[PDB]
Amino acid sequence: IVLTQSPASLAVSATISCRASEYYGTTLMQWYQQKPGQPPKLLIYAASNVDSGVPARFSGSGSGTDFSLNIHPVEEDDIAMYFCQQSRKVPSTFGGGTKLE
Amino acid sequence: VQLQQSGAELASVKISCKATGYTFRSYWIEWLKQRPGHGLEWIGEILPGSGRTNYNEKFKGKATITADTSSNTAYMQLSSDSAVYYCTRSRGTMITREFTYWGQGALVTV
Amino acid sequence: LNIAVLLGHSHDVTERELLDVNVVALLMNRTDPKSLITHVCDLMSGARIHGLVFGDDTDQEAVAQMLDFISSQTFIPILGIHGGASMIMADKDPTSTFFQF
Repeated sequence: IVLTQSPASLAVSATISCRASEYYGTTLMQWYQQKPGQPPKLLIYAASNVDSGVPARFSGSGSGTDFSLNIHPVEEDDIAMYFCQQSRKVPSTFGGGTKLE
Repeated sequence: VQLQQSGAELASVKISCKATGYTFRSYWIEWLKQRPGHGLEWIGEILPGSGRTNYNEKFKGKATITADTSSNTAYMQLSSDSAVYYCTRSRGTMITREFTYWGQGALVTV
Repeated sequence: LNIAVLLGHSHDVTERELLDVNVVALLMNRTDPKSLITHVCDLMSGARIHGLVFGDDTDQEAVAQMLDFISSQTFIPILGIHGGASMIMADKDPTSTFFQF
């Protein structure tokens, strides 16, 4: 499995896309938020269920090999890199990164 | 749960990863490479309870991972590459296979 | 733990009624050996499943033989529930870990 996401850099004052190259009705994709100099933090699992203890402003959807991520409203928190990870086949692989400003 | 590792390096090397927050014989331990300029990679996992080991085809034959059940430490040996390293552990609820607990990071250079 | 429940039935048994426990529910119609091997090898890459519960609607007793053989060659316990797969065989082997009812 090889992943590819665009744009490499995003200019906002937003949305993200991650296209792949499902497991019996379950989607296997996770999004990680990594501030500079800090370990990654899981944000979304199963491509539709958010993680407890996180702001409700985040929501995601997608199926098959085309999945997307959007955020609203915009705040100071979403200022890091992001990626998408697959788990349908071992070993796992991550995205290419996406800044924000 | 907290993690600790070895110091910086500057042939072959060995890096320790010690556990002091849980029962060390229950959870897997995974190694990650984060060479600057890209996101990350994946090397292998080890279960201290039984010693079953799996390795990545790209890193196969170059990285050897071992554990000591007495001192609760993890050893990964690279033989014969300058990148930041991490040792991590999953939450344990399984299925998701995400990474939650992160180490400090050992910077090796040639 | 990670348990897979596979049923080969003609009778309409649906699927929705079916520290780390996960359950797999599937419905199967064909009973040819290549299909069994393919499904077992596919699910064996699916998040390290240790439990296998199988039943059959047909009355062919070679299914239990192949299940026991594959269990021995994979060191994974398998159960017999219904049909020819649940038929009591002659003499199991200590190398095998297959069990019946």
